[PDB]
Amino acid sequence: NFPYKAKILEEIEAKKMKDLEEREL
Amino acid sequence: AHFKEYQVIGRRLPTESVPEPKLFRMRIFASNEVIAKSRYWYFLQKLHKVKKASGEIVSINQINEAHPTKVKNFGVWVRYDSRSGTHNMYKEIRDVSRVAAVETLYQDMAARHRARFRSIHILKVAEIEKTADVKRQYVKQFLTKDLKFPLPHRVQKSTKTFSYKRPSTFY
Amino acid sequence: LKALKDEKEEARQAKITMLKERREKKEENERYERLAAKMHAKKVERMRRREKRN
Amino acid sequence: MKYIQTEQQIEVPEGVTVSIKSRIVKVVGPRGTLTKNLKHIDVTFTKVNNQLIKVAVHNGGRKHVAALRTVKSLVDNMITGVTKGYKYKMRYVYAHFPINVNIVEKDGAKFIEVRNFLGDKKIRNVPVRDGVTIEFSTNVKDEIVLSGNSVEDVSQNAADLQQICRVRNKDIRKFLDGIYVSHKGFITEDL
Amino acid sequence: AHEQSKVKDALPTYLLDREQKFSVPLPKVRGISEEEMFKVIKTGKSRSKSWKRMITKHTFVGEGFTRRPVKMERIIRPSALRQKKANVTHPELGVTVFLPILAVKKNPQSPMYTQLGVLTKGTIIEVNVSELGMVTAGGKVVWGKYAQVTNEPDRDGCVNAVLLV
Amino acid sequence: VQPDRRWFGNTRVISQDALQHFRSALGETQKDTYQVLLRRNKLPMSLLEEKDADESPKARILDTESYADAFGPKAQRKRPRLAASNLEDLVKATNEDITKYEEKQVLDATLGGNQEDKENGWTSAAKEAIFSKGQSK
Amino acid sequence: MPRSKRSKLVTLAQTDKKGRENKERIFDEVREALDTYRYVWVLHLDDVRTPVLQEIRTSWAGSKLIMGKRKVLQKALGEKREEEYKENLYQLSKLCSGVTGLLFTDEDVNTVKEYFKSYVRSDYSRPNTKAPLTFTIPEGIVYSRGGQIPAEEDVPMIHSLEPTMRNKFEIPTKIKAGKITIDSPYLVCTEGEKLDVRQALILKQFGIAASEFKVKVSAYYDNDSSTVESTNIN
RNA sequence: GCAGUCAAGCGUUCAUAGCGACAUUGCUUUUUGAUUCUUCGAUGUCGGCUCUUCCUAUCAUACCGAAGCAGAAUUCGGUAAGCGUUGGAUUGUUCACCCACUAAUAGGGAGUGAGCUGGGUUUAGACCGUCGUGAGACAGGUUAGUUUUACCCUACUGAU
RNA sequence: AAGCUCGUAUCAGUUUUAUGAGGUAAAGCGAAAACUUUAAAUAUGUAAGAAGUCCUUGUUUGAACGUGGACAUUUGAAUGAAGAGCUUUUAGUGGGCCAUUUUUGGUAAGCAGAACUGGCGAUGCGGGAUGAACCGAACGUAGAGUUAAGGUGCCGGAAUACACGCUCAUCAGACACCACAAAAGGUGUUAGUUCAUCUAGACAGCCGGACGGUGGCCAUGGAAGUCGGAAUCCGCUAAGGAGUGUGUAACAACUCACCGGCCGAAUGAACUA
Repeated sequence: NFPYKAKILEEIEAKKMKDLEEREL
Repeated sequence: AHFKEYQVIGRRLPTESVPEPKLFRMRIFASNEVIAKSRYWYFLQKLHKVKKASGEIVSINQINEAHPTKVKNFGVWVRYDSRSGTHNMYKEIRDVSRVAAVETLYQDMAARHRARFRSIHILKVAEIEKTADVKRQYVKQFLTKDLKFPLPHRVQKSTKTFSYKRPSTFY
Repeated sequence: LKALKDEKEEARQAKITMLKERREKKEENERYERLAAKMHAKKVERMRRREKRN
Repeated sequence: MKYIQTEQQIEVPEGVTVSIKSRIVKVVGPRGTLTKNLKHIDVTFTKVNNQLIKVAVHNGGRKHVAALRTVKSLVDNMITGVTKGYKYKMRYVYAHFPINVNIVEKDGAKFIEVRNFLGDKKIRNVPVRDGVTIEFSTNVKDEIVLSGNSVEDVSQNAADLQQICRVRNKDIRKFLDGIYVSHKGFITEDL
Repeated sequence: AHEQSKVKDALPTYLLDREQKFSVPLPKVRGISEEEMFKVIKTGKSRSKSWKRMITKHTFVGEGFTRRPVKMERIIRPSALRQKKANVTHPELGVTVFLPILAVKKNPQSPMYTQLGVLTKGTIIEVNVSELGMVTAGGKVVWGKYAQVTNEPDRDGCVNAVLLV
Repeated sequence: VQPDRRWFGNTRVISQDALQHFRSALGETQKDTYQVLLRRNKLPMSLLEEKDADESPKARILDTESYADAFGPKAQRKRPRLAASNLEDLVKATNEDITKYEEKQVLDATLGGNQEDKENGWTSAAKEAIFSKGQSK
Repeated sequence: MPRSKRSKLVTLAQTDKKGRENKERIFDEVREALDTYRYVWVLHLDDVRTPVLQEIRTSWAGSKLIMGKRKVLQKALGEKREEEYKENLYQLSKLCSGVTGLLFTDEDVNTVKEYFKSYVRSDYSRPNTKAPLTFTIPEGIVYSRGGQIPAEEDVPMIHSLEPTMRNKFEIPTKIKAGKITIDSPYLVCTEGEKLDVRQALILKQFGIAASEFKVKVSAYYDNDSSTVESTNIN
């Protein structure tokens, strides 16, 4: 029910896009 | 009490071979600066294993409203851990400032849900810019073009303890 | 959401296979080895040939 | 959920007029006149033009809103009460004792009289309410015809007449007798 | 049941189409005080001599009991509180059989009450098992088992007891 | 209560052939008007029961046709059980049922007077209380 | 509503509601068949015996008939000039209004227009339409046919179905021993008169269906001509 | 009751780790209304006359509701405490029962140990039984056996 | 209570610091949770200097003891403090209640046993309508001023103050409460939360359809979807059960279920407070 909701999903991505890369190299 | 909004930054204490940790920052609604820092370390335990003695505040600042005159339409996430396990709640408040909105919410939550000030997490308060993104009914109520409505049954507060007129609502 | 939700779930669910089967191997790999400690090792490795049969 | 303002619309045909001070309504048209008090209900009326009237409730809840809808229905019934009128047709089935039914004028009070209900000796009388007419149906047997402008002054006066011939302390499956509402209608016929 | 219909051991032939560590299940029963379970019966015209005790709880008696001389008696096990046939269940096989009682071996909460035959909760009794027909290896069928009681037979008239298997 | 291997024991175990020795032995227990039992010798007496009964009591009729099938609104029951055989047989077997009925009307009329006082409309006196004694709690 | 709400009558049946996918089945099948055949007819047929449609679907098993919702077939064919599966088509999708009633065929144009101009059947009076028959029910005992026979042939009407006549058919009755008694000759309609819903059902109850039915169709598409032809037959 | 069974939920996440509402099975004497006459230790005192008042958890009377309720009679139920609610027999006892009248013989409470008493506080007398060597005590049982206010304060009814 | 025997820098219902132990599991991560290091608070001990140390190098290389000499107060953490012991003597009082904290054992339910600290007694005062244990509160005599706890419609001193929401009770509530009846019931309301449906037009109502095989089999006086017994399928379909009910002696007819038209825009369900 929340309007600005789809923005939050990519913000989950962009932190985890780093976290797959940062823990290795 | 009439709250304030606080940017609070902490950095838990640099040790030997660990200088400069990553400067964590939250937006805290509270009355004064003392409660905010008290509220601050509280979240920092739930998020991960830092504790109050282990670290320090970098800095604290009060956030004014960028437009304290413009009527805004606010979307609010609240989750709270009652009566069994928690659950989110999304209510919409048409209001003036950020700190104005949270006040009525704490008035609202203490009205219905017997919700303590400790009981409540304010996850995120978002301004809805565009109309027809506002989803609740009663907030949509006040948005129609050229809104007019009466006041019915206008009482008048008497000052002294007597009157001579059989006073009537005015009208 | 649901696509992103299940791969967040299936990596958990794939570990329930992989991590528990790592243990249930090593739990039995200590079982006969604990049984090998008392009885003579010619008999136990004989019995290891019995278990690999079926 | 605190509705700010609601409205209904009362549609008014040509031959009738209404006259509304504070919450008192007079309805005038062809077949007669009708009045009704509404001081207990807290509404607000507004003529737009001569055939339509908006009613209103400002800043109310459900119980207040649910009162608003039923006001609309009442006024309509008064409107039809002067145009088309109301007609209740009733029949009085007896098995063995022929139920004598008459109108008497007991000191100007116009009593409908039931004699010989079910072989009784007690003679029952229902006072005709004001402004409802009662006639005995010619040319179709055993029927009685009630008619007036009000809904309620007919229907209650209809219902009182069939509550008065209730069969007491018997099995109701074997004994059928009584007066029954046969048919609900209009005094026009056709429209 | 409507929606289940929306979707869609091994007895022999003569038996189908027909119907139905060494620890006891109850250690640690609550204790019973010696000040209770004895209503002190005052005697004499001036009832002031008391010296007699009545066992207030249910009781296996024996068989050849025949109440002793009254001037000789001190302890009382009255007739109504004398149970001879227990209602005995079985853990497996799901049958409760009303069996007669043979003896009382182990009662807790005294060594006395074993000799007294006092049926409290937790007592181990001896039961005629003639009807069940347990067979030993040897074919010498057993008509006696230890069953421990379950209920508090003060608080209901029947004795309910589980066969130790 | 301690745990133990006994209690989980076998206690009162029979020997096998002594049963047939005892099933024999119920016949020859000749009584004496000069002797009295003193001890009983506890035996699993129900195993030593079952004399040669020769009647085999009735089959449970509720098993086949219960109640609702037998009579009522449901009543899945049309012809009688066992629906007796022949007409002249049926003529016959009722004719003594005629007679045997009125025989007890002749016979019990000797026993009454117990109907005449009803038509006379009078009843007998109460039982005197002293005939009760005793017969007391 | 938080409370005081209307509740629903739960029930136990077999068939569940079909839902969107059945509408998607139709939406494909027509557009599958649009380039299949040549000649398309758009039948306006309102009230039918379901066995008559059984007869019309076996009137030839060569061609396909489609029935379903109007707004389906608008979306199936195409409503705007742009949105259309094939061309010139929003001309005739504009032309279907009532209970339609679509037809594919590959037959002869004269044969098709001959066929339904020939075909006509009996039907019930079907209200808001006038039906030329007037019935005064005779003044004594009713009969199950309703006096369209020698009355010696017929059984009286069932005493069980009396109060429907007494309440819903509005007609005054009574039962002396269970043969339903009325008293006067009671007309239900007059001829050349538009029937009422209470008027029609009595004839439907008596089973007196002396009203003709024929399908009508106005328009006609041709694939290879890409043309809309219209012809009101009735 | 005791032992299961089923499972809407619950469970730190949750079925499978456990609880678990609702249901449900275990026998609790025979399937043929025949009996069935089974009474098995109340260690604690009340009963009862006269008279008042309350409770409703209602027997009758009032009104209704439901029933194969044809009537007649009756059952079950709702409102309801306005007014009703007895005579006796029986102590080898009645922690009661029977038989009769009646609309019906409803259940209780504050009881009425200073209003009066019968049994029982209960003392000395005596007998029998039981026990004790005995004085005596009692598993009992039997009989005979004195507390005697009012004029005071208040309440209460009448009275100046 | 009487004393001289101290008016010294000595002590403390306290922390800090180091050293302890319960590692409670929370790091975490290792070698394939199975580490063995290590990270907190929860309450607890021990220690924190002047007789203090070294050196001299003997006794009985170490160690356990010694001769002798050197090292002053930033003299060896914080913080508070002249009241530590003596010798004498000697009044009363030794059985008891309540609460909290752990801890062990418990059951219809109450609990029981320990250990610890409070309060009570011997103690008024303000508040809790009134009260051994509840809240506040350092008892000479008065004056002023300010508060505690608790209050501020009227008894009654103090705002019929302000502010937002919620609630109507045929014995509401104003509190003992984070307990007992208590687990639920309710077409009372309020706010949510999740699932579904929808201009390829929902929801609600009218209108029409709701069929062929086929009166599917036995079953029986009759059982045509609708006393029962079991099967339960294909055709045709927009959709139509070998049938939801009503009904008939059987049929009929009606119903719903599912479609379809008409209508035009939101709605259902189940939860949680």
